[PDB]
Amino acid sequence: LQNIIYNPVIPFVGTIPDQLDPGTLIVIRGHVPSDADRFQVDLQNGSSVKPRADVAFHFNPRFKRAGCIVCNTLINEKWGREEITYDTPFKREKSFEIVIMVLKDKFQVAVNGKHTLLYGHRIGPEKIDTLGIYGKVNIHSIGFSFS
Ligand SMILES: [Cl-]
Ligand code: NA
Repeated sequence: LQNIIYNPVIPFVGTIPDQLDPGTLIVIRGHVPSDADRFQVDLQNGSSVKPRADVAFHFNPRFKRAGCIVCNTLINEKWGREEITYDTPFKREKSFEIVIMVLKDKFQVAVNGKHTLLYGHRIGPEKIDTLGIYGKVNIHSIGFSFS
């Protein structure tokens, strides 16, 4: 992998060092603490907080009850229609690997080597230049494979 970041402080906000062209991978390895409620991986158009940077792809594992993953997009500080996946591989106290693959029409995400979900583009992926990781999660490494 390319442009690897080790043991970042959370919240992490970093510039993605090349374009997210089809076939590009974002690989995030970490673990979920025992008290986690949720965490998220946000692919953003910049890092502004005011107005808040648009979020092309919000990938949001939630741990209450049986758990799920919520995905959405934030445009001009308004969330769109949530996409929910109930078949969640994440668990408190367990390590994980997330691989986000950028495709022409969508993202595809695999967790722990297994296909997890698709998310159709709502913002042009060319507008994504920033990776945010927030919430109750421990990140070991972030790396990229650019196409
Ligand atoms: Cl948020
Ligand atoms: Na945020």
